[PDB]
Amino acid sequence: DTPILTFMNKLDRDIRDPMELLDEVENELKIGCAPITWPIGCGKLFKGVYHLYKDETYLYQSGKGHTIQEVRIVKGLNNPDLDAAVGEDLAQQLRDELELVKGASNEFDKELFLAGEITPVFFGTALGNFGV
RNA sequence: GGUUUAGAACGUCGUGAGACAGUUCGGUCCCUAUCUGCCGUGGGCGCUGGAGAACUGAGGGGGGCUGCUCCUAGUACGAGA
Ligand SMILES: [Mg+2]
Ligand SMILES: [Mg+2]
Ligand SMILES: [Mg+2]
Ligand SMILES: [Mg+2]
Ligand SMILES: [Mg+2]
Ligand SMILES: [Mg+2]
Ligand SMILES: [Mg+2]
Ligand SMILES: [Mg+2]
Ligand SMILES: [Mg+2]
Repeated sequence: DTPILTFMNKLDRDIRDPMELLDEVENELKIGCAPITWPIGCGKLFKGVYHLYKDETYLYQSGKGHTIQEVRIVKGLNNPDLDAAVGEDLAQQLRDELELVKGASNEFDKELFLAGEITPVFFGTALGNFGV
């Protein structure tokens, strides 16, 4: 009955739909998904992750994987600086996906996590040292 | 330096002088450029009164190589490497 944290590695790479990634984790691993962060773009378009519970956006910088990059936050989820820093196009897809996410996922519950029934899912990149 | 002169020897051929597209050691490389051409550099005259400058630019030449590293990114691609 050991608890599981989930880390979605390799956001530097062109990946699958993180929605679909949640299905594969719930369906095939028989365990609930509770997103904590959410990727904004992937591959050449990875811009960072929006934290769902802190409501802010940590901005990914390319190739600082050897040390820890400068923590660069954009506060609001509708902050027009998220549009400026990420492009308003990608910024809306963040907003859209987040809508769908809330209707098909889970709030992180500490009790169910310790019971091994939901996993806190973090999206990141261990190579870029971002999300760790 | 090689190799078609003259010296000398070996093998080889020839009775021999010699000979071998066999080898071996030695062994004189001239020219003050008239013309053409070319690199530079002046003189003359022209250009329509003479002169001092600053120009335009028809055209002509020069130039034109490329390694490695880093960012993108160990991303696309790839099961990996
Ligand atoms: Mg791929
Ligand atoms: Mg001779
Ligand atoms: Mg002789
Ligand atoms: Mg003969
Ligand atoms: Mg002549
Ligand atoms: Mg030219
Ligand atoms: Mg030329
Ligand atoms: Mg040209
Ligand atoms: Mg293959």
